[PDB]
Amino acid sequence: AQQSPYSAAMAEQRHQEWLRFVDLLKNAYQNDLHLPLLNLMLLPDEREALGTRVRIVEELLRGEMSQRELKNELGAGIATITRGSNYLKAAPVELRQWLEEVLL
Amino acid sequence: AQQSPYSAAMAEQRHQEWLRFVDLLKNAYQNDLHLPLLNLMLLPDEREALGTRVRIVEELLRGEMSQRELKNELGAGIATITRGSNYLKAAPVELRQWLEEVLLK
Ligand SMILES: O=C(O)Cc1c[nH]c2ccccc12
Ligand SMILES: O=C(O)Cc1c[nH]c2ccccc12
Repeated sequence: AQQSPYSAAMAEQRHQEWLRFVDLLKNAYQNDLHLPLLNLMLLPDEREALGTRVRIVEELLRGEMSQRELKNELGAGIATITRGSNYLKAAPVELRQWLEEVLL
Repeated sequence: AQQSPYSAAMAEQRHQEWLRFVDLLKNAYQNDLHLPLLNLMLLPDEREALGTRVRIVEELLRGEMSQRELKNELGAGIATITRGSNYLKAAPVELRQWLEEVLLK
């Protein structure tokens, strides 16, 4: 369905709400309140997922671990690897270049 | 030790992994790469949840929105309100007071 004014209005509000979170967390990092903020805003399993996703991204970029090793060690099965690979390919070049510098 | 070795070894790995994420995002903000990093690391529905949780926290601290309005505007039923309230109570007071300054003007 082509976006309607109702759906566009809701999407823009969600976008602004997201940016407000992003800026709140930016500020928290500047005031050394990011750790308690992240504990408030994210559940323990969500925090764990983020930690694991960094490893999945790292290992996809490194290219050394096999699919079976990614599944065993990171819990990342074939569909998770496909999605993570897609996210990497869709990322802007500046992000991919930086991730290569910092994670490898 | 608080935990047996198996559990402790898993917790230590998860802790390291969490700090790696925290540091990665810290540096992404400094490099203006936070938006694409968070798009990579979080699904659209997870990003939406975070945006909505900020509003729930804000409205809990503000005290003006009713229970019905929290549900109808922010999707937060009775149990969600209780959880969010509990998280706020457990947070350091320094964080709660900062959130009041920065979310409530
Ligand atoms: O697709 C998912 O299940 C969640 C997800 C979000 N960002 C990711 C990066 C790498 C691997 C998985 C994810
Ligand atoms: O408990 C939840 O459903 C998720 C959650 C994490 N932090 C929150 C802050 C306010 C409202 C909900 C949450």
